[PDB]
Amino acid sequence: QFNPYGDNGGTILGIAGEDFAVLAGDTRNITDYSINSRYEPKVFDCGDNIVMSANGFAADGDALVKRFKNSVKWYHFDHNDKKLSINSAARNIQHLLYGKRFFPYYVHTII
Amino acid sequence: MTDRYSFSLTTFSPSGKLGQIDYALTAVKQGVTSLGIKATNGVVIATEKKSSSPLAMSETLSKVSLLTPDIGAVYSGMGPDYRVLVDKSRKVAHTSYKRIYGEYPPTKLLVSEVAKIMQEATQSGGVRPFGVSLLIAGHDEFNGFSLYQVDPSGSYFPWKATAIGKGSVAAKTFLEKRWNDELELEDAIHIALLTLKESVEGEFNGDTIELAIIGDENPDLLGYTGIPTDKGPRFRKLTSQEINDRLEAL
Amino acid sequence: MDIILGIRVQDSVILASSKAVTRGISVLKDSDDKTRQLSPHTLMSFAGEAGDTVQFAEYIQANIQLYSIREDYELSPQAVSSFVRQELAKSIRSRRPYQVNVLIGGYDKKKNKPELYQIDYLGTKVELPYGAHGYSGFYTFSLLDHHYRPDMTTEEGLDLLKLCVQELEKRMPMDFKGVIVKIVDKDGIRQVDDFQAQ
Amino acid sequence: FRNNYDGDTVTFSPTGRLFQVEYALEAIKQGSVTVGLRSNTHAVLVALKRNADELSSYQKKIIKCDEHMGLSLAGLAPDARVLSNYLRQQCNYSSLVFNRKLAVERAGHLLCDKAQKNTQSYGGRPYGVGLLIIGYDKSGAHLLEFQPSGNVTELYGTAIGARSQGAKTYLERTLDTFIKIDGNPDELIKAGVEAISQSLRDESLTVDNLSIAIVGKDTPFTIYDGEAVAKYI
Amino acid sequence: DRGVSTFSPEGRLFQVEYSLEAIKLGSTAIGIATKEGVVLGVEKRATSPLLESDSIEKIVEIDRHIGCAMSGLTADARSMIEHARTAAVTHNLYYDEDINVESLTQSVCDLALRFGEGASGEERLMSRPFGVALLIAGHDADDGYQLFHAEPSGTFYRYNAKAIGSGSEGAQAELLNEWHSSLTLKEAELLVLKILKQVMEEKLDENNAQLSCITKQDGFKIYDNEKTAELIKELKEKEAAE
Amino acid sequence: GTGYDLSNSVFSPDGRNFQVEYAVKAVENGTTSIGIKCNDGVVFAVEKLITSKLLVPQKNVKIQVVDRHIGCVYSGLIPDGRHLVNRGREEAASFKKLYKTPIPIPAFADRLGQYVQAHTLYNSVRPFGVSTIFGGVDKNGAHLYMLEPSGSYWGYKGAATGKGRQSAKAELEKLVDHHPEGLSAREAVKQAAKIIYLAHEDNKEKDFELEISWCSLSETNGLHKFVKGDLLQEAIDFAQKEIN
Amino acid sequence: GSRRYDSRTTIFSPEGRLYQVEYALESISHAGTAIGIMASDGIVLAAERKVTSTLLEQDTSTEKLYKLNDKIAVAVAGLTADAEILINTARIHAQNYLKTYNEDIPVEILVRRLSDIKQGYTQHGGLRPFGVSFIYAGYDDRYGYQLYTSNPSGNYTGWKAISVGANTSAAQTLLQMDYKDDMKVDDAIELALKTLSKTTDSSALTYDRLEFATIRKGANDGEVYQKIFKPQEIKDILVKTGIT
Amino acid sequence: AGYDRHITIFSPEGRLYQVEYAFKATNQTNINSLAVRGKDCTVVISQKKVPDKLLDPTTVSYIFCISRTIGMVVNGPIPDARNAALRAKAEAAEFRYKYGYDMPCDVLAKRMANLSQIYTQRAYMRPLGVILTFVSVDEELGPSIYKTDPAGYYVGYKATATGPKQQEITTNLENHFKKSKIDHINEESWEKVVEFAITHMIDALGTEFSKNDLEVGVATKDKFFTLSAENIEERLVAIAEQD
Amino acid sequence: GYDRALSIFSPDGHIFQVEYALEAVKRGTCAVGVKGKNCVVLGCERRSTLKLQDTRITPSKVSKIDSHVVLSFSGLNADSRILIEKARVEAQSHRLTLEDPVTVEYLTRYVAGVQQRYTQSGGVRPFGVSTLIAGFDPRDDEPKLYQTEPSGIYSSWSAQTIGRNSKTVREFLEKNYDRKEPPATVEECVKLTVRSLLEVVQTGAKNIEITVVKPDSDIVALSSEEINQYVTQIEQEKQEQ
Repeated sequence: QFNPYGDNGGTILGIAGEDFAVLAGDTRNITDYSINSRYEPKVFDCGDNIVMSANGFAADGDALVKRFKNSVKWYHFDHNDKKLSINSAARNIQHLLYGKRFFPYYVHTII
Repeated sequence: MTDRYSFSLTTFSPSGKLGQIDYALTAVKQGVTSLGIKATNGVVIATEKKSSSPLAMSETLSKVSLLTPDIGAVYSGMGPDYRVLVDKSRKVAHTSYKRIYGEYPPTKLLVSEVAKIMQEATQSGGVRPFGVSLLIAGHDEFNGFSLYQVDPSGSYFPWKATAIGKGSVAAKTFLEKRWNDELELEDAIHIALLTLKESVEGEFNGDTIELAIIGDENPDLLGYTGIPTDKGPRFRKLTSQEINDRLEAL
Repeated sequence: MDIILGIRVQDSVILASSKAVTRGISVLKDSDDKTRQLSPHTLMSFAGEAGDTVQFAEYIQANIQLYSIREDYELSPQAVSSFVRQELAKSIRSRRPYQVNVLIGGYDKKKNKPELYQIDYLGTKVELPYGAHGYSGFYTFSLLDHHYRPDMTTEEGLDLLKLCVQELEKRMPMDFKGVIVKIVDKDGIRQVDDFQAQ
Repeated sequence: FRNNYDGDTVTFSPTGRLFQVEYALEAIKQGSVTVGLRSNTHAVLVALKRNADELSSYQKKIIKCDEHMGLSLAGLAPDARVLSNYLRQQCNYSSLVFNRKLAVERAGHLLCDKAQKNTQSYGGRPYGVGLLIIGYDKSGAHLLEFQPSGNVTELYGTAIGARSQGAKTYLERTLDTFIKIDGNPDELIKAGVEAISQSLRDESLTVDNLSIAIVGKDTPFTIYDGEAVAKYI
Repeated sequence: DRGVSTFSPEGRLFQVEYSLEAIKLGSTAIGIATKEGVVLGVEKRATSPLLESDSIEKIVEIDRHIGCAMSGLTADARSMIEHARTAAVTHNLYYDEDINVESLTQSVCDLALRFGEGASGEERLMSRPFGVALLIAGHDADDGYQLFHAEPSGTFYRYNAKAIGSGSEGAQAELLNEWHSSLTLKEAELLVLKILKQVMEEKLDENNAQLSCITKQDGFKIYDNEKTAELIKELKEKEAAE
Repeated sequence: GTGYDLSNSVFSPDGRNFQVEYAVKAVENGTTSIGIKCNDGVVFAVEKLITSKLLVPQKNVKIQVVDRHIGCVYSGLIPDGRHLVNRGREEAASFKKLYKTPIPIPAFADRLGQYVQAHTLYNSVRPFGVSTIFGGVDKNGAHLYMLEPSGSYWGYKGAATGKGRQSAKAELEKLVDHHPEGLSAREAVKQAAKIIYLAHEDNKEKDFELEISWCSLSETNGLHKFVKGDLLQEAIDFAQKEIN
Repeated sequence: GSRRYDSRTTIFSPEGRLYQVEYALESISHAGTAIGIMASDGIVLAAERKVTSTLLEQDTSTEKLYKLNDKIAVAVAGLTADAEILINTARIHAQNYLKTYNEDIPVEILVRRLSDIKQGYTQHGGLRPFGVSFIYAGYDDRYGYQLYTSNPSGNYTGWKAISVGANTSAAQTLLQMDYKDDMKVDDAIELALKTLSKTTDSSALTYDRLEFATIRKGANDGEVYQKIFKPQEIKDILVKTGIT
Repeated sequence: AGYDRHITIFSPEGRLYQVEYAFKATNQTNINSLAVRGKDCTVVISQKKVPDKLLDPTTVSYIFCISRTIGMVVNGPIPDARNAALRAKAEAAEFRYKYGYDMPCDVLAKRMANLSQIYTQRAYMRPLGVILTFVSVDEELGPSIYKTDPAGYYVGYKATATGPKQQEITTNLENHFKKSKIDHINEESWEKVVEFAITHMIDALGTEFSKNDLEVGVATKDKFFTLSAENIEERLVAIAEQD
Repeated sequence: GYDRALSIFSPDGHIFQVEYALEAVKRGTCAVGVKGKNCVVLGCERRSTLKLQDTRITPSKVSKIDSHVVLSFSGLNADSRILIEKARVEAQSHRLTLEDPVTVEYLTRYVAGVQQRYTQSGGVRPFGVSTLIAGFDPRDDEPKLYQTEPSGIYSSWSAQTIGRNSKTVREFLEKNYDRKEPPATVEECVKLTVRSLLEVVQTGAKNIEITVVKPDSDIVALSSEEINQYVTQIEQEKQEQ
């Protein structure tokens, strides 16, 4: 039978300083015991000073990031270029994710 | 696109008349005369095949149609409206009855069904009433023989004898004289031919007269044998030749 | 499952319903009232699937009350039950059927007689002197079969019931935390607030 | 005459006209003026925002459809909102699905096709707003003029609205001059404001009144309002 | 007949224009935007002394930072309010923040032209335009105190002050002189209360007129009669003082 | 009575559909465009009115290609033309998707034909405000067509429509008699450049821009291409020469 | 578009009346008269067959008295066909109720349901109302014998005796004159016939032009029974009442 | 009130004007045609008139090939004719798929007539201004001619004519059959039937035809085809040597 | 599929269908309602165009939406039925999801919304009805009286009337209803109601019906005589002067 999911490994880490924050991640992408790429960025800059990464199943991870970035773009459109506060981005992300509650984005995301 | 005519095209006028029903009836009064006579052991319906050209093949156009093996119809008014009503009638005869009870509908019900179809074209959105009136004749086991008339309004009534179209008034009158409750089928067919002769201008023979009856069961027309309860249709359309033989003794 | 008992005496219907509500490992409540009042003279007790149980009962109640307001009349118990059967009979062939069993006890102000109706989630209705759903019948039917008489007074019914509840508390594997009894008669529905030691 | 052929867009006049549309085209000239012009490196939109009362805002007339495309409206605000929004999606679709910035020439095609549908089917109504679309794509700077009739045309410059013909003449002359203001946005804008004034008469473009937008080679479509445009008055 | 979304030879939409007429017949409503808050005032205008005057709701809360006044066919605004309240709450659910005043307004105006008999562009079912105008006032961190006027046209304007209703053109010109970028809430309150008094048919008391405002600190509040009563008095005095 | 010309699908007492005829009026009021069928293909050309100097030269293209081998040009309500092409393109994709082979010109014409005819059956829609000259090369030869708002269409040796439609037709009839053996791709290109220059007289008040395209089994490999640069300028000269 | 031919069957007159309803009501006035009289021990329905012939088969006929249930029957005035549509849906409602509650549908509940349908065609749909008025004669164990009436408007009311169709005014007066609460079915039958006999527009009043029905509770039984008189039975009851 | 002439509702006289005017449109082309039945074939002649010189003569036809067996000629505007032609081809293809045998000429006519009957009753659909003549050599009935109009009426003929000069052709034919006493051309080859057809077409219209003034279709057992200019010419030359 | 805009604006800014709907209300029989200090009373008149009715069954003017709220109306009867049903359902629905019966203001706000919706939806005409809704919010004793009209507008009154000659009877109430001292008695409240109705009913013992609503679902309708005794003592207050 067809399995819609996969695991591309990798690991990420986010640490919030006092007047800064960092989000890092290895750049390896794998499938089973093979290496797909030794360099495939996983942490992204989405604008409004927000960095996000969706680790897990790369296809789902990309869809989410792409969908969120585009979410930001429309925020500016629908709200007079207002800056998307991180707390607001998060709430937004929650809805993005829960929207597929019955066919989940197989990723653990951090911003 | 999309039928945007979702409102009635037949409405009430101040005098309380339903224009279209009326006009349709008018269109019917212009149709070629057709009649029906009920005897004690049968029913006869007949009309005139008004060939719209001598090049046309009168046969390739029946005004007398079989709805069920025991029910026949005929009309006066717009031929095309009649033809589609016949298809709808034959179909509903199956969908709303045969495919449920395993037997053909009884005359009154089938008639009732056709009448429903017509009623709708009188109130549904974006349509005009049928421009015809039919005379349906049939026979069912618990009601025997019957003859009904159906109007564009959707109204229908049972008759002993009656005529519709062009010379209906004259014909109805001639029928009231000759009709009695002890008539035999042949007697009726005779009366039928006579009444029709008045409404016929040109040639009057079995090639210009379409006539069919509802009488005994016709095993010879069933097409198979081995089922005692299946004896054949009570609806038989007369042949050009059969008409003439009775015209000689007119 | 929960206990759902019913007995039709001379001039009333008695409904005994367990008070326990277990959810997995613990007993969340010991005072659950597994019943709804459909009309001033009709009562329905119910037992079954976690959510369906109350939802169905409340759905049925809302409909009877609406009918009462519209016609300013109280449907007969017989009618109310036929309505309820049909609702269950539909639910049975739907995507997700209601898993509820019910007992409908009412006093027909017109025939001036009490009536007890038993209906399972399949839409199986039957009228009886006394009834029970699920396993309850197994422990109490031999008792009722024995001691039942159509002319029992309401007091005689509560005694026969009390006997049944004791047998249930003895031979049945689970602690259903006692019952709550209710009487439906020519004067409405009242609750026997004292069955903890009658 | 007209009285019987202007009841809805689905009807042709005996001469072959579509009054409902022409009537639409009219809501345009009744709107405030706006101007557009481009060099080989930039395209500018100078729009005159209009106020209802002296206590009202001067309604926004420039909308950003993407990082490389935007337009100015003249006529029914709601309609521009609809059309610009649709243009925002078509741009978005192109980027998302093909990772390709949408061609300004193609945006025109789209808009044209959208407006056309509202001129052949019963029950609808033509859009009552004119639009000027500028953008810098893979083939340089672009300026487009959209008319509710569904007519889009590419130009070096133009203007629409009340007294539009004023600035339109100015530009038709100042052409050989501005089509060469490459490398200097400040000048193109100054020229865009010198054209928009060619259609003044009432007042004189003030700070909170004026509105300008620009896009080009190394400049993402951006809107300048108020004090931001002060250095142009 | 003629389409409900037809254009006049001058390029106007009949249904919208005729709409604007019904509105001119509504009870007067005024709003003033100061740097200390926005004031909204309306003319109750009961049609009989038997009608309980406080059951006349023409000033409603959209959210704690947004409120609005209506003028014209008031029943027509019920769904507009519902939609507005829903948009503000929804925006909050999705973004954990306050919907910007302009956005709430723009959202409301999107319904405006959603009328017709099968207009090509989506599915705009609504036989006619709303017969009511709205003054939406509120505050948000990006543009502070704001006052908006929403029409059935679908377009909306921002004003420093604005009056809609029967005495609109009159009261407006009045505002033209009275308004300045340094007004204080107290001043605006009195001012609104004053113009109402001029354009109103009845003698303005605290039972046929209603005030309210919206400040960053306490949000949108509707002044109870007693609080208004004294503002009426405070008005009478400062006028009888010259 | 009257009113027979207010609704679309309404037959007037003499059997005409006035709304369609009124549509034709918008067609005549438009720019002229033509088509010339040569010995192995077709050429399309259209007049473009220069409202002013602000119009970027060569930009606002008007001829459209359907699929890879069909060329379309129309006169009248430009937007209505595009719409028809859009439908044409869909109709063509559908056909190639099921049959693999790209859509034959005759077939493509009926597709456009049936669709246009359709807009004359209900009063809920307006007829097409354009005439379309289109064609291309297929399994068996070249084909040229012209479609009327009534949805009517036929195959042509040459075709023209728009403001200067009569000048053209005349010029075309000439070419037809003087070349019973069939003109050539190369020839038709200039020839067309001429006929537009002449036909432009009925509009000599405004300056214009010529646009030509062609589809030739031998000159373009059966694909529809635009005449640009040299070959274009060469035929513009040939015109400016015989116009005097 | 289509808006042109729309009669707008559901709008208010400047006076606040419903055009189509009023006109339907007018149509109804030209219909054969029907009478309903309720006694202490029963209900009587009588109606005059509009237009007949010598050849009209009367035994096999029914155009004014219809059986909806075993306890509810109606007398029709207006469009026969329109009535049949309503009648059938009425019969369905009755059976749905029976299946749902296992009790016969209470007369008023059925009358309301049907009136609500009529009222619908009054407020939306752009369709014409049904040209029909009904007199409902039924019995239920809550109000016993009942008599109702409904018209195109969708309004209904209860009566001791009432009429619909032609000359309602004249009939309503004759009934209001000889009617008495403590009546008896036999008494009502007689009054019914007299009333029609004096409000006809035809020569005399023969059986062949009548339909008769009664809902009694036949003492020797304890239950309700509907009786649609046969031609011969109407002929009889006609001689005894002294109308030969 | 005057709208009872724009849509297909009844006129107070019980008439349908739109249907009438539609009949009018059938002559808009000013073309006459006729069909006759052979001993085992069916032929239909129709005038071919090409005004514009810029037209490609080969594409100007009003004769259609509905199925391998059914042929149809249309009297009326080309767009409506083509609309009717497409639908008919579709209907005939589907019938085969669903019922396992070739759709009979008469049935197809009935089907097309029923569809027209509808535009006659439903208000949003306008009638098609055309008259359709279907011909073939039905496997059960033999040579057949069935024609339908905008009224939704249809019937079978021994022979028939349609167009502005319908009456002359009809009476011309009417005559020939009163004389021959049979209901068909008693010829063996369709070629002579086509010749008889063209001959009478001439007597009635009183006109001479060249190989490009006519259009001919022939239906035979299992096939319906249309002659070419040259096929026609060969026909014209034959009737020359006789007159 | 019918969606023709029947309620639309006219040049002067009016919506004639809503306008004409009101006209249908005027034509309807008079209805009145007055609130006391511990009750609300609803009075309605009975036409006499035709009298030979069956008072038992024939539908009566005051209807219960719930055990604690009633609704009376003026205008097209058939239309009033639709609104009533819709209200009775929304009543049961509200009890079902909020676990508390509707307030009078709510139930009213609902009905009004329904009427309003019908003023701007395609293929539908407005309700030719106006209504008076009265009752007591659950667990409250303060009486409530509201009124709605075709336009969809609603509000509360101390006393109000709708229908024919409502113009008249309203005046009576305006100079006979003191807010300072509303009918402190169920009796003196029903009287004040009868009085107002007599200004228009013109001798109609059988042409006047009164329904009294008290706190906690106490709703009763008077009988001919009970009212007959009120009418009687009122024509004595007049005669003794």
